[PDB]
Amino acid sequence: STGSATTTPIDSLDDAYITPVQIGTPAQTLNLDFDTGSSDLWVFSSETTASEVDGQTIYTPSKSTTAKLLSGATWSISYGDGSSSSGDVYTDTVSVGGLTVTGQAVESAKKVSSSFTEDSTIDGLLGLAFSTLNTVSPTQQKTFFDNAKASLDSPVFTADLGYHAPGTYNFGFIDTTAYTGSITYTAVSTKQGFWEWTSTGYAVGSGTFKSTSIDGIADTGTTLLYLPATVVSAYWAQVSGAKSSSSVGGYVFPCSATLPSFTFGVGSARIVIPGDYIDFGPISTGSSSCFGGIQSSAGIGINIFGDVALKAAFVVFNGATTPTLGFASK
Repeated sequence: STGSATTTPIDSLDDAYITPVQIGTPAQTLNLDFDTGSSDLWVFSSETTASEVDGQTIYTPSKSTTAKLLSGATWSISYGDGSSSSGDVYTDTVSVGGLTVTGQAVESAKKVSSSFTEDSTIDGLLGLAFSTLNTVSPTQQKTFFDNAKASLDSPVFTADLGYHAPGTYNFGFIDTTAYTGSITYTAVSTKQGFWEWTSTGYAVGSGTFKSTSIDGIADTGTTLLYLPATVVSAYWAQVSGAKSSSSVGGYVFPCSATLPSFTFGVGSARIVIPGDYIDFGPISTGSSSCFGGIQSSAGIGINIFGDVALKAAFVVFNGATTPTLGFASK
């Protein structure tokens, strides 16, 4: 079996991408944020504190003939940005782009933090990291991808994110029309539950490539690119007037500047991020200070190849017994 679904940016800055997902019988369609940095599938629902729902589409298990309460199971999750949610658990049928899993754990939110309430375009998250990070207790649950693996033609999914435009998540096959050149595969470590890999170096603009190992994670759920302070300082040093701002919490630059590209290494291959991808616009409406798309990971503890990096490539998440990550230009 295979599945294929279109993913669409939620706003003009590509702050996140939503993908339609069918839950229950008859189908209830919710727009979920596919997140390779977590492993919970959770949704706004009829059980969510009404105070904390502001325009989201909610899942109503009582209207699904295939929904079943997973008795005694609870979940609770906090993300790197300090947001959080918790609730109870149903199993139900879940389909993504024609690919159907029966008995998928659907985590129903009773409480959500303010960030989620404020974002009216995101009805929940679909986690695609490794199932060891799933927060359901006392019985840990498997991700959608792990449940689908048996039935997939090939145990892979691919992320083809667009720059200010729709893209595609595919399950079970590699679309050889979607990329140019060859795919470079690199080893993954599962020790922390993430799609963790080692980049082989970087270059700023047309400068010379610096060979140095950068351990990081491929995270579709994180907007920006977070790298070590040395690398990030080297990038912003090339932008006239760019500075790190404590009040804003990161590097900002004059909106009048043109940004250099950023290259990262995958084995012997090179992925180039166009400078325009790094512009996240004015810090406030009408400001001449713009927010940068490359930021320091020093306050985080892990380097994150988020959407800014991943949208520049065709990315293969290979969940074979020895997992690997593949990158190709497009």
